[PDB]
Amino acid sequence: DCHLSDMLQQLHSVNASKPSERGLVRQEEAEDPACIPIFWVSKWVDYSDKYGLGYQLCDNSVGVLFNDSTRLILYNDGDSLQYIERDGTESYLTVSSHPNSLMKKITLLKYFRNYMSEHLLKAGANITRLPYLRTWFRTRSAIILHLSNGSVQINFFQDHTKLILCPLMAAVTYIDEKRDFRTYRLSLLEEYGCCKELASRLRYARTMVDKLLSS
Ligand SMILES: BrCc1cccc(I)c1
Repeated sequence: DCHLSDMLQQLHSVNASKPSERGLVRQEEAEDPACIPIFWVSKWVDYSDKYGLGYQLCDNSVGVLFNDSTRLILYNDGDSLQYIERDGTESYLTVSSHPNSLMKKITLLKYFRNYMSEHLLKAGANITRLPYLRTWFRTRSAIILHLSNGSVQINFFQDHTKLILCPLMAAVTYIDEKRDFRTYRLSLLEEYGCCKELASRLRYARTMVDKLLSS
């Protein structure tokens, strides 16, 4: 299930602790720079009506999850392609070899790429195995992006705040409206507590994860 069940248990545990009602709250003590993620989605474009969901990762790789449930990834060299078939099977190719098979999907990818480069800003830009987008969906309040490495990223439209959950290290990275970035160990938030804002979004995340699991 790509670590979602493990993520749900982590989120329930911290939310069950009611971290915003400790009294003596010390969020900073829950920080850990060893849990900082390597990968997250830095840009995205939703054209699901026609083609699919295009996105850029923080390494500047680009990808598309097409509506036929296939996925094409362009590495940051601008030429190397990874193609993920419906059945999970993966193959590697190049743009320069001009393959008849994927010419249309490559062309589409470049259109996504060009849009993001011209019109979108890169999230997480202020800081330092390539996963692909397994699935995504959006609510009125956010878009939920589940990567093949188990990470779940949640972008809230209203305030441009973001969550990146990593179940492997039982950690959450929180990006606030000031574009400020902090990574926390979930078990420690349980102990030292946190602000109402972070707590509310972890509750929202629990629910979004259940949705992913319900599909
Ligand atoms: Br039909 C041009 C096109 C195709 C895919 C994505 C985008 I943004 C634009």
